[PDB]
Amino acid sequence: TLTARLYSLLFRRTSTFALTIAVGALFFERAFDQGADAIYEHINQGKLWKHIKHKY
Amino acid sequence: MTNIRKSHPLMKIINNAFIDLPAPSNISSWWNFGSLLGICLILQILTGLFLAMHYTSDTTTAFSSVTHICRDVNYGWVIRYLHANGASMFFICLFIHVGRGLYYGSYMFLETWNIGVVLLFTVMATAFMGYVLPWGQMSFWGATVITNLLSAIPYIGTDLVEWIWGGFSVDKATLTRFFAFHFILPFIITALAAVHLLFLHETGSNNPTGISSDMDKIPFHPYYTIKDILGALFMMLILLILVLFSPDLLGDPDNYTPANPLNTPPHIKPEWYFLFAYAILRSIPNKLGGVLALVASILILILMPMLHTSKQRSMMFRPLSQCLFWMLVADLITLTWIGGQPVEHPFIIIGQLASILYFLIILVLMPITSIIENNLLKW
Amino acid sequence: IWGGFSVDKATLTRFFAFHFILPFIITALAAVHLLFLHETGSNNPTGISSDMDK
Amino acid sequence: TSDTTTAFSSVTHICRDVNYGWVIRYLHANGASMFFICLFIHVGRGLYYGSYMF
Amino acid sequence: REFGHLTRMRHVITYSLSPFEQRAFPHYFTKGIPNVLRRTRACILRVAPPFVVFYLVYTWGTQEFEKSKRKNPA
Amino acid sequence: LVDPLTTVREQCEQIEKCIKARERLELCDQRVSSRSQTEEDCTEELFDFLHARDHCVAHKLFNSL
Amino acid sequence: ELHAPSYPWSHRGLLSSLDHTSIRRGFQVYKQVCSSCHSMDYVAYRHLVGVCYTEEEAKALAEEVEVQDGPNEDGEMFMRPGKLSDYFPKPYPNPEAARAANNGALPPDLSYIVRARHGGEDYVFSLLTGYCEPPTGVSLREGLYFNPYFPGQAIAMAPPIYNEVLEFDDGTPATMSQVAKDVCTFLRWASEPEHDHRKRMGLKMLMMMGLLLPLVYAMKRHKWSVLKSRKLAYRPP
Amino acid sequence: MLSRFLGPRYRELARNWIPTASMWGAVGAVGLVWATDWRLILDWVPYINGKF
Amino acid sequence: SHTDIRVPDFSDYRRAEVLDSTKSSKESSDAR
Amino acid sequence: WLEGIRKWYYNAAGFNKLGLMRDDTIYEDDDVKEAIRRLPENLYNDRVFRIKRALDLTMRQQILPKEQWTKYEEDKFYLEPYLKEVIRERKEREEWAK
Amino acid sequence: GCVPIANAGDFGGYYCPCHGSHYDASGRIRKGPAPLNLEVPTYEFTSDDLVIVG
Ligand code: HEM
Ligand code: HEM
Ligand code: HEM
Repeated sequence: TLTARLYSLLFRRTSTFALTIAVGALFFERAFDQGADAIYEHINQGKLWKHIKHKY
Repeated sequence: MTNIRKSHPLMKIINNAFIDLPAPSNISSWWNFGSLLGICLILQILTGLFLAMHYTSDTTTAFSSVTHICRDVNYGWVIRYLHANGASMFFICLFIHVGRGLYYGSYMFLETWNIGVVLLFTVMATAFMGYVLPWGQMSFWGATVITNLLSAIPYIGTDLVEWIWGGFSVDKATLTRFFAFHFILPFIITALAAVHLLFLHETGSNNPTGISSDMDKIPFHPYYTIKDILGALFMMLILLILVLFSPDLLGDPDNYTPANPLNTPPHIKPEWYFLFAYAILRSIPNKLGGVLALVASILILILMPMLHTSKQRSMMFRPLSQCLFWMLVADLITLTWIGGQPVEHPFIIIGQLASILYFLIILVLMPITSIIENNLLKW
Repeated sequence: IWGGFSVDKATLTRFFAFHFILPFIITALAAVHLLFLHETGSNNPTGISSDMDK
Repeated sequence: TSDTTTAFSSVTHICRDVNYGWVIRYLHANGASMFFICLFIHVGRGLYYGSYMF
Repeated sequence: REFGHLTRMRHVITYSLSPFEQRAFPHYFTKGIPNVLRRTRACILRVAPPFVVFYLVYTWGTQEFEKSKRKNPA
Repeated sequence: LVDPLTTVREQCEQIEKCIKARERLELCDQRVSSRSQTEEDCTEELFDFLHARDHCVAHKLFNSL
Repeated sequence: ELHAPSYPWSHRGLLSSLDHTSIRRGFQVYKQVCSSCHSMDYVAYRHLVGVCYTEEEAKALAEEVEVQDGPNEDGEMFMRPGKLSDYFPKPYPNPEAARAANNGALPPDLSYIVRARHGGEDYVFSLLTGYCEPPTGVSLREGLYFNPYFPGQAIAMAPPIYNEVLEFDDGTPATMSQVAKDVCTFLRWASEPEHDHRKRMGLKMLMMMGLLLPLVYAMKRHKWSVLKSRKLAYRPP
Repeated sequence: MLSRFLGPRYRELARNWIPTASMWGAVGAVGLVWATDWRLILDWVPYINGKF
Repeated sequence: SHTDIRVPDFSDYRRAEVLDSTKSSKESSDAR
Repeated sequence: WLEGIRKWYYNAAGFNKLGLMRDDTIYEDDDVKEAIRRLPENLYNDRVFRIKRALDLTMRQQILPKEQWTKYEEDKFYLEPYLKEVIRERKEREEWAK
Repeated sequence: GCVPIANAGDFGGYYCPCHGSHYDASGRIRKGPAPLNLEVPTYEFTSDDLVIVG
């Protein structure tokens, strides 16, 4: 299965487990911040400085 | 060959305290609040030290220094309100921790219970002196009322209050020495917590059944490190909900006003985690009797082992004493609510009945009810 | 470390904070120091083990 | 007080107005020098008698 | 107090499974919900009545206090 | 120029809580003015009327602002 | 005691930010109505950049004021145009001149007025919009004005806001309630200038907790399944 | 702590240690008076009261 | 009497990969 | 009547739901420790397994099935005479110490 | 801070204009919940000349 492959390739050794965690932390920070920011600026659309700055 | 975890002198101490420590296999979530307390302590030392990198204890700049921390220091509002709501979380965890000790008879561990009383007093002193530091209206006038309470002491009250002030009133010298004491005290608290754990590990933890668990001990590390981590994450969730969604829920707006010794606030209350005591002291008309009651309401924790009259240790198998315990918790809630209220009808008679009931429960009702339970079980 | 472009107010307040906290870390390190020392006891001026004359 | 407008003044206040404040101030100042004298002698002893073997 | 010298125990057998052989949330709802309800009935009359009394006392004190600040015709 | 708050206040004054409190207030106003020298004051009556009116107004005002 | 109602502010919601155009209109209200008698000691011009004004607009707003600047080569104090790093001008040299100008009352600093009041911007909105005639039986000294939301209901501030008290640059009618709402939004920002960042961090924290707490719970229960499925047998002689 | 310590041997122990206890109490009293320069009492000591 | 000792059935707690006694548990071990 | 009140309190105490006996729940002070040390081996082993089983039950936040609950008439006070003797010995030593 | 009319008074010597707590020569609250009159502190009262007050 997919999880068997993931374990055999990336999880079995602790060094490779840690490397997977580090690369995943980098890409997760990027994607999670992008998504959370988009949610926050959709909830508050038109209310923020960024939305209105282009008039001044 | 050796395992350096077991042979190395430092790692041996660490190993015996948190890795290979035999722990009861059945201690509940209520046994998490020890590890929360020590975490809160660390958080308070961490944010406070970072506050102390910008805060200044001169009365001409303290309130301004705090405004600067929250307005211009990078993430200084985070550190500030993390510190304030972490003091509130410290006291929540302390009250739950002492309530667990009461309910399960953990006070039968005499030395660690007595060290815990010392710790409660020292955390209270630290939080009290820290709250003066922003030098808001509540800071100033709460310091004023609580320090002038000590004048009730016979023959040396005024002399000792003036010595604590370093002057004729709460002023600059008081604020600077309160900053110094507030800085130093949490490290003494750390030492006392270490002594506390040293005394606890002599017997190990009590469990919810109140029965000795040596036949079912599990190693601390895999089980209670992960359980304490989960408890810490839940505590962090509550703390961050406070810090990020209602920063000012448990505080007072009048401390956003700089201290005015000419004008007093309409209401001068301690913080919430003092109100139960502030109610008790305010219930008694006599100044000194009120102070003695406000001190006995926390010294009475030293009496619990001598008040124990049950054949059983914990409250798990004693419905009547559970009833009294929950009445005690309700009376503490009503004392907190009363202490947040003005001294006027009807809160006065309510505070009086609650203050009487607190002592009547701990000192009288709980012992007699344990004896009745003893006879109901025919021993 | 400055908290700014030069040695100034930020540096002074943070130096007060670090100066307050550091001697307590030193106290803990001296306790660990003595813990390690007592594993062997003290050396002596001859440089010879003295367990027969403690 | 660690503000840059009051630090020098606060130390002057300690040495001129606080009761026995100059005693405490100069005790602290020369106790730091005594600390370093003792530290240098302590490390010199360690070097001379091979205490570093611990 | 260390493992290996805590008590004498005899004739007790324990059977355990590897965490990788079993699940971490088995019957979490089909069994957990009845257990929570059982644990709630077991204690509810020991815990709840004091807080009901506090609710009533708080409600009465607050409404009464606010009933004193009202003008009584006189 | 007309203000939203005026029309919102009138509409919310048409509320029966307001309608009852208004004549309670006008019976106080009829007493305190008849009696030549008293300590009352109709601030409590006005406070009831304003509490009702301003609850309704806080429900409806920001929609026109 | 007349407590303020709860108004449906744009920023009341848990993730709801401040409307920054209302913050800009509210700065215009403060800087044209309140500032003659109120100071904002802890808010500087630079603070308004990226919030409701561009750096050029805020530098011109700082240029509009004159601020005293420190001693010259000759040792005199001089007047210079304001700067971004300059804080908002103070209307009165000391509290005593403020009290002298306002019939004994010192008008408060408004940097924390929303935070330093129970009821916050709701209270400030109701105070600004709540000037009525004194009721029958209530008489106030001259220079005092009946306001049911002020403690004692006798306030030394005359009604500051009215219809068309100022003009708004984006063209809104400046009705009294509009002016009050704008200035109250600005005062909420002046008390808590981390509000929007605080709520964005709260959203991220709620997401991270909704991920980690199930995951740490699964970790705890994976390790504990050994104990929780354990079977015991007693086989005495 | 109620009557296990209530007996003839315990009253003998009390009497045996009463002079030592009273001497220690006098030691504490004198030390407290001297440490605090308690004029109330010290104004009576013949030569010591010269300090005041 | 030690031959009288049987491990109790753990089927209720087992992962679905290892509910069958007739199957190698290595074939799911990595996945598990 | 106290068959009622006592059996009611025994039910309400709920250590019977863990398979425990009354004497399984006594707080273990020094006198109780000596009482347990003097216990015959079979009684000691039964007590230890009952306590371990109840600890496991409360670790899982569980109670036994009702058919397995200690019935009140069958709660054996197995530790009472040992404790009584230990207490009597202590009282004798104290009556001597006087 | 609802400052009284110092040295005048509608009743006596001062009066609380913001509130109703007017003042007499003994600076007594005439009608209001202010927890006391103007505070009368520790002094050496023998004469307006000879008052150390503090
Ligand atoms: C500085 C604050 C404190 C810290 C950091 C602290 C820390 C701890 C820790 C980590 C434990 C072990 C885990 C647990 O059982 O919860 C513990 C147990 C205990 N603490 Fe505290 N504690 C503090 C304050 C107190 C207080 C105020 C009391 C009561 C007066 C107290 C009495 C106890 C008792 C009796 C136990 C043993 C409980 C048992 O095993 O049943 N402690 N403490
Ligand atoms: C025992 C742990 C501690 C507790 C319970 C505690 C409690 C408090 C409290 C309640 C406040 C007032 C917060 C507010 O403004 O509302 C405060 C302020 C402060 N504390 Fe602490 N504190 C602790 C540890 C520390 C330590 C160790 C330091 C220094 C290293 C420190 C430095 C400060 C500073 C600088 C302030 C003023 C800044 C501010 O008001 O936020 N604290 N403390
Ligand atoms: C915080 C400052 C320090 C304190 C309080 C401290 C304390 C002590 C004490 C009490 C002893 C035992 C008595 C003695 O032989 O002197 C000792 C021994 C020793 N210290 Fe230190 N020490 C400090 C700094 C140092 C330094 C800087 C070194 C050098 C790297 C050092 C290395 C040693 C050694 C090697 C010994 C054992 C000497 C022997 O037995 O021959 N210590 N220290």
